[PDB]
Amino acid sequence: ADVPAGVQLADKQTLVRNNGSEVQSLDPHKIEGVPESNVSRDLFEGLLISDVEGHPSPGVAEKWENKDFKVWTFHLRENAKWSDGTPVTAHDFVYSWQRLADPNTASPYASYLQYGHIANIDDIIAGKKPATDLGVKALDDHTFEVTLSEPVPYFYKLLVHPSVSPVPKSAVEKFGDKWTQPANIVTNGAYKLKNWVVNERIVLERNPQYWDNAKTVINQVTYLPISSEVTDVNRYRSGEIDMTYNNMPIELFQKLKKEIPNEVRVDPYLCTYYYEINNQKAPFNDVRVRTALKLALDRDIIVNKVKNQGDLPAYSYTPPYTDGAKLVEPEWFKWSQQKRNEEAKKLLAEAGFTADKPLTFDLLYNTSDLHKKLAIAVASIWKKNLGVNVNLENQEWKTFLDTRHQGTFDVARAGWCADYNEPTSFLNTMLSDSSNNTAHYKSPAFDKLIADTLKVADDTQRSELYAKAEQQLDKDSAIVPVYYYVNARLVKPWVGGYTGKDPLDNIYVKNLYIIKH
Repeated sequence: ADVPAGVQLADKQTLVRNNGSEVQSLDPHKIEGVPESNVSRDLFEGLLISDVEGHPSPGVAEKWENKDFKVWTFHLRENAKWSDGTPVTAHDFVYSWQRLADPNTASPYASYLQYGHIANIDDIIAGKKPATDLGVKALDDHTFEVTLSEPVPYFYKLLVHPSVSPVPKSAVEKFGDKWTQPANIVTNGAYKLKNWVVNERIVLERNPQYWDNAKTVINQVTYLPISSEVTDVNRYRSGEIDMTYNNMPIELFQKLKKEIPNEVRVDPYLCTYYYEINNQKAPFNDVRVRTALKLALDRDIIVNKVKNQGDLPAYSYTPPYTDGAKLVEPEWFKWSQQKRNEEAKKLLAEAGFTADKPLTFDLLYNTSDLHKKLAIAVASIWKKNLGVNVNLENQEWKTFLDTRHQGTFDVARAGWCADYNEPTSFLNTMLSDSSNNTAHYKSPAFDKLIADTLKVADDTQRSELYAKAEQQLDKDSAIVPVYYYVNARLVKPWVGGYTGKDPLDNIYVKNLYIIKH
């Protein structure tokens, strides 16, 4: 943290953050979500990290170079260490990226290495080559070299993500699935794990071996797993929580802005809220059905009437304010809802649906006041505007993600937040073979459009291809876009360091501090 001149620091430097749900895991190769990543940035540090405004900055690597954007050389700081005092080396990174690529690890982010185009990754994912053939190598203990199969000018931006963080081989091999328990875990970020009570709390304590430990201010941070946004707000206003999770309740939000305006932070956020359709499950494998659901959803009602929290109605997957996004707003989005409704009814009727045999399906959402209220409104809207019946189903976060990866659903509430600020951070999740493709969408045309983005060496041609890929996704109605999120959360007046300037919301508790109060 960089404490400004003159602020008096509180005597006790402790923080309580709500984290939206119980994490899937603490192993960087097994996680995918926002909650997971929130805890991961305090424990495990990759080559680069985001600074307080979100800029890619030095992490374990203090400096780096590239040769033609294809061979990237990272110089690791000599004093980077694990919480047990042992040095963090380029060998740790070699092992770790290999473990991420290995199909036996089954990471939901195995495709992060395809997004960066690390040499030989496709064959390793497919089992044709061993993970030791990955295009990474330690040139010495402090030098990690990555070789890509084609020029990727934005490659370094990917490197702040948890999946490319190092993991301690010796703990992994000796303890297996229990390497992340407090007694066994070894970490290289600003914090260490102290306590992990599933469905109660995660407590982290400062890691004195961290290279930048002298600038860390908060000594202990607790992450809670509360999925009720109303409950989060209640425990924040009672004094227990210092920062809520950034999912806000319909029951209380309006109230809060008027009651505690200085505590309500609302900033830009590169995430999109949508209904994920299982494209491989009939009858959702029919474009007419998908398109009907997309058009009959009334975004003005949902976004402005039912939620009304500063979110903008969405017509794309990639948020239009992503760096490099120059998207074409489709004609259906500018139409009146009435015209959208008649087109939806017509497509459904063409699909073979009648009043005697109506379209009936499940709407899955992870436990949340926000998601339940929005799914009840959407179910109503689809009933009224299109005559479809929906059965809502709630699941806890970890189960919900597994369900989506297994494809055991019809339609699911969903949100994707960028991992790096560039349109492929969204678009690469819709590639036929992406490990993050829970839409189960497979379009050879879409795949080709994205393949071609790195076959040009101009940002205008790249941007035009991203727009074409979004139009391809829209014409196929892979998803139902709902709104672009804003990052809204409550932050006590005494929590310093939270700028809200990073649109990826990659907070590090080592950057915050408690002001005397």
